[PDB]
Amino acid sequence: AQALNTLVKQLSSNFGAISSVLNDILSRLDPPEAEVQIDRLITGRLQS
Amino acid sequence: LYNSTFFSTFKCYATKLNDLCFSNVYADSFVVKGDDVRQIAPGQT
Repeated sequence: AQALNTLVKQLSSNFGAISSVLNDILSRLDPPEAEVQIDRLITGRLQS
Repeated sequence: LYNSTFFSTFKCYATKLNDLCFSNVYADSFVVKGDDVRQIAPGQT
C-alpha cells in the first residue's frame, strides 16, 4: 500500500512545471508554450 | 468583442477564450497612462 501511496501522490507534483494538471497548461498557454510544459510533466511522471 | 482590432492588448492571464469559464466575471474599468498599461498585469509591484 505504501508503494501505491507514493505512486499516487507524485501525480500532484509540479516537477518544476507551471501546473501539475494538464488541462490548465493546455487550455491557458499557447501551443508553442504548451509543448515544453507538457514535455516536462511527461518526463517527471515517467521517473516516478 | 475579441473579433476586433480597434483594441490594443487582449492580454489574458485561442486558448484564452477557452479558459473564460468561471464565477462572476468583472469589467473593472479605469483610465491609465501608456506607462500604466504595462502595469495592468498580475504582479507589477
